Amino acid sequence: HGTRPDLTDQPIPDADYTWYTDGSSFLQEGQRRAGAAVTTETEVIWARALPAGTSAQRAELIALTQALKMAEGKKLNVYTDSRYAFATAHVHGEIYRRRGLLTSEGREIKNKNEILALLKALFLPKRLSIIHCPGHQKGNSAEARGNRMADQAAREAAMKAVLET
Ligand SMILES: CC(C)c1ccc(O)c(=O)c(O)c1
Ligand SMILES: [Mn+2]
Ligand SMILES: [Mn+2]
Repeated sequence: HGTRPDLTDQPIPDADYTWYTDGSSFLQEGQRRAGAAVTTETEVIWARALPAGTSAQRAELIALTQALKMAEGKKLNVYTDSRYAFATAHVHGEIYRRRGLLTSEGREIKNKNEILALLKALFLPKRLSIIHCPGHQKGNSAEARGNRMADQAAREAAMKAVLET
């Protein structure tokens, strides 16, 4: 009956997990490869290649949803460099849903299944903060390094999937 009331856009001090998520989509070998990743600053929690033709935005969505699922029952601070993802999570998703636009035949909305999955995932974490930071930062700050880590994780996930076959 609605979205998660306690969802916040700022870091919570006591969090169990501080993560970073990134999607990526490029054309490799005359084909669109995508990948998604959830990592800490120093280590990769989860990374996967995604079905061909997957957009960057959708990849972001999937990465985020994954972070949520893995964070179930715990306290999560998750950083995303995607304004699209951040917005969808905080605002657009719940509106689309409550409108009945997500389950309709209308393709005027993109990544409907991802959106639904995410809306469902938002309830898993005990306490949740989805924060947005500009990605690919020149800065040396922990969040910049986190973002770079995630980015590299996703891209590696895709490239690796391509050349293992
Ligand atoms: C091509 C650039 C702008 C691209 C935009 C989408 C981002 O979410 C991705 O992280 C990517 O690394 C940068
Ligand atoms: Mn990104
Ligand atoms: Mn990236």
